[PDB]
Amino acid sequence: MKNINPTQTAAWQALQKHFDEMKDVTIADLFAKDGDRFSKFSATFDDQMLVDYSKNRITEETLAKLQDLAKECDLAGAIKSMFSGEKINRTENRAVLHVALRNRSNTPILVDGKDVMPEVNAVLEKMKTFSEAIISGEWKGYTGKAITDVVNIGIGGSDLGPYMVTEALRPYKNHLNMHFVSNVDGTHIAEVLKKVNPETTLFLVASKTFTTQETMTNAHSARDWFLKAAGDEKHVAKHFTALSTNGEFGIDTANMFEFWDWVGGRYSLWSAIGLSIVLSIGFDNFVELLSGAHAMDKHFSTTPAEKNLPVLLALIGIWYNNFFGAETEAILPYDQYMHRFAAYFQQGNMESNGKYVDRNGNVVDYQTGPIIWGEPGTNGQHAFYQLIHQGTKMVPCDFIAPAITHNPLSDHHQKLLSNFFAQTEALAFGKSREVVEQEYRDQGKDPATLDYVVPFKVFEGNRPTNSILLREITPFSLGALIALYEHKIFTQGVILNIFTFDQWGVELGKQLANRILPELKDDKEISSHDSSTNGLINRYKAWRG
Amino acid sequence: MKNINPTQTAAWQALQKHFDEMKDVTIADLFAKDGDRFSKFSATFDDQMLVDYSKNRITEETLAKLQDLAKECDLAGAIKSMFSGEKINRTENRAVLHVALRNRSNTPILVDGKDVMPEVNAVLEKMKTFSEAIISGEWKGYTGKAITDVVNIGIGGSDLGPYMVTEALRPYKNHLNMHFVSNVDGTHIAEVLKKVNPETTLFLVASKTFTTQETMTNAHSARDWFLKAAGDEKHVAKHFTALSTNAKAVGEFGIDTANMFEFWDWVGGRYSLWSAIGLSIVLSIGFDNFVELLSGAHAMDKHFSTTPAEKNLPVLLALIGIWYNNFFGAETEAILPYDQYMHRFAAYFQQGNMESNGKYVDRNGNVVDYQTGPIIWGEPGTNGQHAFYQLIHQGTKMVPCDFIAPAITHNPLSDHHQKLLSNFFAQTEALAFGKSREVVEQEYRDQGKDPATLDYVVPFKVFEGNRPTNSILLREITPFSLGALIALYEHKIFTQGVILNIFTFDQWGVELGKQLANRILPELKDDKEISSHDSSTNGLINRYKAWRG
Repeated sequence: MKNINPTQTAAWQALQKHFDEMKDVTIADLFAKDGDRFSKFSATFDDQMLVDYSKNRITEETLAKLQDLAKECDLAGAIKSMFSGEKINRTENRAVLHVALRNRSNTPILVDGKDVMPEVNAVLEKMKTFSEAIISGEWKGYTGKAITDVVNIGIGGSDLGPYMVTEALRPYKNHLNMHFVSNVDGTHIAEVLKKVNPETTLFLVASKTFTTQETMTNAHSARDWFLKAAGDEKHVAKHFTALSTNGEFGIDTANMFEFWDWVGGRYSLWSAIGLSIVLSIGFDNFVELLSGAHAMDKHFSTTPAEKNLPVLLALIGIWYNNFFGAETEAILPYDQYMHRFAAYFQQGNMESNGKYVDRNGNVVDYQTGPIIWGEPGTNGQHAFYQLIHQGTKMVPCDFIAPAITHNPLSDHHQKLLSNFFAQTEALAFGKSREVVEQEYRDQGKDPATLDYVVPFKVFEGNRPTNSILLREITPFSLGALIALYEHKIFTQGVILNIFTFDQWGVELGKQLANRILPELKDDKEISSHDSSTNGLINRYKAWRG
Repeated sequence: MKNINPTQTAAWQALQKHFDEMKDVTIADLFAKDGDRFSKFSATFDDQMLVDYSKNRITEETLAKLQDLAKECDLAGAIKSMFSGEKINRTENRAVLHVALRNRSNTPILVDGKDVMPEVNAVLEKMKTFSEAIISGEWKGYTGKAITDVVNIGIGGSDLGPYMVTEALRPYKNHLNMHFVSNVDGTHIAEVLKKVNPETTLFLVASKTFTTQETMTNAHSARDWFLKAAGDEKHVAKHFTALSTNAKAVGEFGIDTANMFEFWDWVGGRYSLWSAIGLSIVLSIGFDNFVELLSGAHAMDKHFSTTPAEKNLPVLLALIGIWYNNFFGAETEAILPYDQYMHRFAAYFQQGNMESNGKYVDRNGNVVDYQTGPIIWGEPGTNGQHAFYQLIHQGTKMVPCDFIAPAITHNPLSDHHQKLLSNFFAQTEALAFGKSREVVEQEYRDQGKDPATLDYVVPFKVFEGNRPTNSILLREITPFSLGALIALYEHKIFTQGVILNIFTFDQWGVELGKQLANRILPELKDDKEISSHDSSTNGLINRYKAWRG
């Protein structure tokens, strides 16, 4: 696929001059000029997800020039290269096919001359029939009891998605109690072990590689704990399954749910790694989750760029990331269930596009991926919005909300939504000194005596947002929402000329921690490192317990 | 206190020029030129909290110039003003005295000529008595049973502190099951109410005005569920208390105003866990431990108020942060505790830091033309490491990180802790020093491979390092050590506020959102098409009416 340096193109030069003309233009002005602005800068996916990008510092012209850049970088070809199984993960020489995982239409997708769909579909059928055995109570523990608790053990890609989605979709859950263990910090597994009974608990050891130190440390601790009660290791097979590839660990071959190298960790909840999702909400809802991503995959691969939502959001993201130079993006779902959605995308986005060497192997001199953060509304709202309204850093926000709650109480939801609508309105348009002063007059006060407070109550506004309204958070709509960002992330990586699907940047810390661990196993003064590392290691030895 | 524009000082200018000479200097060279660097760029608080700021892009000279800036801005006077009860919160005309809340020494602190310590101590003695009656099972619910569950209902400062701290200190907890509700999203309260029994559940409604919309919406949904079981509002007093000063509203709710625990307007929300607002902390870990939390904050208070600037940890961190915020222009700071129990620590400081210094008008009423508060984020190690560290090591944004870890775990388990800590050590080492292309090529050669045939990968394995960090090693996370750690950051935030010439203790930026949502709520009730706002607010509101059922 093409490896075009976006900064050296004519479209980039044109975006540069446009930015100079645009940089002080105001969102309030853009709305003042065009009364139908919302209808020109919004679109709806599948009659259920409205994406309103109208409160942005953009004109029809900005989008056109940004579309010129996507075309110059051959975005259309990159998309076709991904969906068809071309081996675009060049540093690892791999296909990138999380789209095959949810390919409900079952069109063949080839890797090394072979259709991947039959194996994709076999693992799924296996997850269905396994989940039925667990959920129905047909599958029994070692003392002949039904499973009540399922404990996922994994880190990164094997943890954030399954945790995020089972939380997001609690309204769809069955009776099984779900736990997600990931930190090597012992408190994580210890806090779980003390709540669960060895005879009714199912562990899933999730790990692309099955070598990860954290996951295997945790899996071994769970194994040990289990055996302290069960006594005999023949019982392990009723209580442990694997989500990976590697068996002497003690897991029945038949208990191994496989996935493939062309499945990135941070794009893996759709595969065998999603079993904890299947066990929590059942196989049908999992398939609904797959179906939603699929419909969004279809939208992305067949919709013309001007009406293509992943592209539009990607392009708007680039305008701020690369022309305004904002470092961050906030993701703010007005939905407590979705309290882990921002966190998931910290890996989805930052591990994909947090890169500095281009597809041609050259260090870049322009910005790559942004820093993703956020908490759900209204929680985030009462923590850190002060800075978003009145700080000195521009933070583009995505506000997300369902029209329908799963927990309707009094007027909670209308109160929740009123903030959803109000915050973006506030961010865009602000509140001038004259309005501030007029409020003080309406109280019979003379604002001239209030210079100590008045200037601090002014909101400059002009702060951009997207708003995403869905009918309701369903497995299907959530599936669609996740993939929407997956493909924004894709689109940004193609344009920024980087490799969105590898992650060599995690290596050095693992290798450095590898050298350090053995040094902790004696009572000796360490001096093989720089003076800081030495200092900290030696103080630890002096203070440890 | 003084309101000096930092950008107009000789110190600011000497820093600008120093940065022009420093901007390309690497941490590797800083460490190679002086083997004693660690010892010159680190200090320990109270024989228990080592703060290592050596892996930073700083020299002795950088620190001298940053100190010069704090002097020119009268940091010392500002500190004396806060601690003495001067009304430094000028936009609201208030004192700023969270230091009084934990002032164990009981030296008088006067506001409007009156010592605040008596009232402070009186609320604490009342929290003590109440907590003992709850914890001991002496206080019975409407059916005569001891309490088993405590649900806190609050937003922002009434939620983040209590929750963060009860989590961080779970090893010190008693038998009480704690719950924290804050979102106006009905899910939040609903998920709690389905897991608790009305006869053994105690609610804490945390809200100074006792009119806060989210909190009172939640409190009222709880009252409703409670009465649907109890059948009589006379039992409210056994199951609801208030952290508030509005006696009229509290009493009307059905709560015995004897169980109104109060605080004062010189207690900011985002500094309120040390007050009445921390009742749930007292209930979860006991009054003894809460007092240890207090004493740890007080020891840090003494440190901040009495240590020379050159060894004053909140000041040093604050200055270093300013070097990156204002001279490097980094937008963010990550707080990364290698401790699962502290998983809400970073989130806590998104408020404490960002609502504090996320400001754009200086203390003289003039709009700033320089950077103020940074954006705070983070997840506990090792989780964040497998999520976002790729961008911190290999992205194009510089992210100063504070790595934090205890040397003792409360959950010892084979070699789990040693592994945890090996990551804590290794990550800052990796970020400071990196890994050259030469080293990468040598690794292949030693495999007997020809790195010339490996162009498709070699360039991508190079770590250019020179990414700064602080490392905070504690003996152990205790109520005391945690009290001091929270206070360290509170005073870092103060120092930055002072220097940056802004108002650290107000939050006028929250008002607009609130007035616009107030206008919008009644419009959500009918089926009328809405056209009272901009086209987009209208469009979203109307789509919502089409889709809501």
